[PDB]
Amino acid sequence: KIRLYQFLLDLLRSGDMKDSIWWVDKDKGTFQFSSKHKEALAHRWGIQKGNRKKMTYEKMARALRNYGKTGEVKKVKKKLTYQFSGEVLGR
DNA sequence: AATAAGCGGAAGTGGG
DNA sequence: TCCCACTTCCGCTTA
Ligand code: NA
Ligand code: NA
Repeated sequence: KIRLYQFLLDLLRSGDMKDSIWWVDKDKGTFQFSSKHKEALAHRWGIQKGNRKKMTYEKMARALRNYGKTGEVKKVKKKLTYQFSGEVLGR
């Protein structure tokens, strides 16, 4: 099954949830979630994964924080903003 | 207070 | 056995 960072990168490339997520600086790999429309994107992640419970942004962001140590995604000190690593972007 | 983003320890689930 | 890659739950902090 697809990994969360790849799910997000695929959405950003396809543009299918443009009102929920967007690039801030695609060259740097920085992206930002919609304050009002992030939950619809979280819901789609959980359904794609076939999880038992409804997915929420809180739980999705709990998973995102676990990438901080390995580096695929880092939190940026801006509201709802994160950054993919160069390695993730290159693939 | 009400709302919201952010945090992470701990334990549970999946598929190796 | 025991790690993967999250998921779920809970309590806390800051604005
Ligand atoms: Na967040
Ligand atoms: Na929030």
